[PDB]
Amino acid sequence: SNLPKPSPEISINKGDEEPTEEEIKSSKKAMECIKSSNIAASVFGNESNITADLIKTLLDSAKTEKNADNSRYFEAELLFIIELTIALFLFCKEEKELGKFILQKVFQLSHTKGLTKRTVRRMLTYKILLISLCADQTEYLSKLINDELLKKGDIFTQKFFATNQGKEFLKRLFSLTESEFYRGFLLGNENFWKFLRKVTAMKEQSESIFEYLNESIKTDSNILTNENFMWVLGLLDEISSMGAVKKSIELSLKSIQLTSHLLEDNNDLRKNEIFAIIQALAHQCINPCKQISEFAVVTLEQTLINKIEIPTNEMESVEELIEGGLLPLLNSEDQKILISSILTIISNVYLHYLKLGKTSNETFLKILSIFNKFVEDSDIEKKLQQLILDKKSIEKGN
Repeated sequence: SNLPKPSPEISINKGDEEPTEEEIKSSKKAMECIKSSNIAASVFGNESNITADLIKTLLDSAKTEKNADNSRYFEAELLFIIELTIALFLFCKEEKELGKFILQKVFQLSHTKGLTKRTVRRMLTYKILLISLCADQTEYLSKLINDELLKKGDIFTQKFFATNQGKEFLKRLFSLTESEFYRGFLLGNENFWKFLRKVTAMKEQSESIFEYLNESIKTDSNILTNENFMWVLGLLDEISSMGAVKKSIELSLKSIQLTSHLLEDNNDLRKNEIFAIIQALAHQCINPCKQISEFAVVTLEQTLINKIEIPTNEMESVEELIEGGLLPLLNSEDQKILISSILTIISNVYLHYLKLGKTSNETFLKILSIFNKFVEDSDIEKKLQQLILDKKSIEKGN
């Protein structure tokens, strides 16, 4: 939007002693004659006057100390210098020397005392623009993301990110990941994903958040990395965590599908990390709404049938795969009724690998124990025996 105009110390619409006799006439003459000067196109119009000396003199001359007289128009002045210098730095591309100086000076300007919320909000987008333009200046990005963005909470709230101002943040900083010289540090950083999961809880920004992730994972697997992985999974879990009212039901299904799809890629499992996504998908079955839980069990059935291979460097067999993650769901009024949900998936999924028949002779009989015989319940006593009665029929399969 337009900048904050520097207001005067008094305003009169149309006793107070305003200028009367010859002063309005003088101001009219000054306005009429200075408008014809073409001050806008005087120095900044053509491209021949744009040089680093002008930018240095613009920035060094900016007032950075408060007094009684100059507090009338401090903020409009500072935003005026930054608004100019961002434009004339866009005009002249030189990353070796000039970018360091302009970025250092504006960062020194930002930390000055006694700035309101609006001026800081307007100031920050210019920092984003400079980091987009600059290269090999990761330290100032670290200072911005660690101290100014994360810790500062009162200034940056839900309502600020809700506006069209916030969308500029959510587009520019996210497209910063596509830059070919800041990518590695950006994935390597811890605080970035902390800030991402903090802002992900906002109701409005969730859809756009997914519009990044579904793009970034689909075009290439560049975002994925072993040190990067865990937080990203947690972020997707938060996308699954929403939904009680109706658009979240329309939204999080795509996140569920993305989590299911993320398994089948190049084999990037470190030692035991696939169990994280299996645990996540199992946790989806705890959600209260009918549709999300039904789709969770359905996609669980659809991915474990097809989207993992048994023999490789890491997975010795299927027993560890079904023993690792799912029972942590049952490890912990809610607990008694919660356990009666997902017991069918083991009996359904074992059949196809039994047709493959990779398991040993006691492996079935101890997988039966791992499938559990807790009894002492009206539901479970009828459920378990009738469910495991299917094992006798499949003997003719092999």
